[PDB]
Amino acid sequence: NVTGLFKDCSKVITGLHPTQAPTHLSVDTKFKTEGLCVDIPGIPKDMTYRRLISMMGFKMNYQVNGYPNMFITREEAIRHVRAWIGFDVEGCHATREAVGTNLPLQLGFSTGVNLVAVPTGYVDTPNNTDFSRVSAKPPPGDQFKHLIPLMYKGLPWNVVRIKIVQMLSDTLKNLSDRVVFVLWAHGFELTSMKYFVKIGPERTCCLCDRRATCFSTASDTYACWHHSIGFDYVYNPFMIDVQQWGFTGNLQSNHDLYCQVHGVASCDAIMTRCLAVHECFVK
Amino acid sequence: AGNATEVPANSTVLSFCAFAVDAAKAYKDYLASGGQPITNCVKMLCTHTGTGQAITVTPEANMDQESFGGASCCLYCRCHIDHPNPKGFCDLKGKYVQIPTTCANDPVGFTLKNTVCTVCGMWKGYGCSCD
Ligand SMILES: CN(Cc1ccccc1)C(N)=O
Ligand SMILES: [Mg+2]
Ligand SMILES: [Mg+2]
Ligand SMILES: [Zn+2]
Ligand SMILES: [Zn+2]
Ligand SMILES: [Zn+2]
Ligand SMILES: [Zn+2]
Repeated sequence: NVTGLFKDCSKVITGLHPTQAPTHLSVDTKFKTEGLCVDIPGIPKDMTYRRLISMMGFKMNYQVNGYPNMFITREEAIRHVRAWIGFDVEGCHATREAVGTNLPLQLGFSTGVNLVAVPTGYVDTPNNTDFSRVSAKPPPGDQFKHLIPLMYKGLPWNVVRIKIVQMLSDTLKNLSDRVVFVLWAHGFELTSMKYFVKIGPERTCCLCDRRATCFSTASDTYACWHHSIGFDYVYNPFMIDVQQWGFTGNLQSNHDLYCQVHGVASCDAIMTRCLAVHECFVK
Repeated sequence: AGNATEVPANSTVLSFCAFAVDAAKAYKDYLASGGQPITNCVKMLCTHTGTGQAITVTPEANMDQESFGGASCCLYCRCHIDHPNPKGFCDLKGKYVQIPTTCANDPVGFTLKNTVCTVCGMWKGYGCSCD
């Protein structure tokens, strides 16, 4: 059995040299024998490759002492209803030098905010992983025709994550000590969180005794929602996937059973938080 | 489309370390909480008549070591995250790493926790002989 997490999306017909392959699966077939690999003097390493690696398939089911769980129960989410922020991401597909993965394009929140990112991926090279712009195309359908101009209106991820942190801090500083992202079919939203979320042990703000909700890579410091100006990462967020609550059918059909006033990533994010409130607080 | 690089047994640990502020501490803490070491490393079939040096251009395992492909023993390569040196370049990717047989159940953790002697090129404690 294999997973799609870290799937190599390059179009290169060969695998990697045993010294450069991250795993036994990715070593080129020529080097494989007896369940192991051999070094073959005369077959050199590749010193110019750029292999796009898929961030689809994360599983946050770790249980490590002192690290809070990201995915919480419905009952814990109910206790923190003030922290709820619906979150949905519309993506674009990898193209040209790579195929097989989706990149975040439009990031929408129940605050009505939509942020457009430059199509960016994690590209393995002979020396490291390069977080960089990649070739991409919008999904082929007509219900996503609004995404076509967005391919030319994106912001670099270093700006996008500052804006996410700023938006959440402004919305939540007077509501909660945390954020609970309310999702519907969480896979792609969790893939998108790799671009702006960091986790670890519970920390305190550097300026007050509140729990830290933000992290700054530039200073290696932590902050609550009140003191996060200039911070680039959301730290120890929480989340719940409304789709996993036993619903049959798509988000809109279930949302529309209780609500007729919400009719685009922010719109899906609004409908997700809306369906969650109606399902948890009625009956 | 695309070719899988991983197996489901590594999803949890790799996801945890891929999101961590401090990936090295996250892997050590994951192991301390009873997590299984990262598997699917590039283990080499070799003569075991090598020099026994820690990081080499060809496999150099002696009779008390196993040789592995370098990138496969690097937590930062495995999680596709930043390497913590100022230049951001890896010292294991593109080389082979020799790991003591007693520690070959967790090559990623072995390289994370251990250091190579800059004088003799052997792992400190396994067995750098120069004091
Ligand atoms: C071993 N493979 C398949 C593969 C290639 C690249 C990444 C993962 C698997 C070859 N030789 O194409
Ligand atoms: Mg979704
Ligand atoms: Mg959507
Ligand atoms: Zn504070
Ligand atoms: Zn509604
Ligand atoms: Zn590395
Ligand atoms: Zn020495």
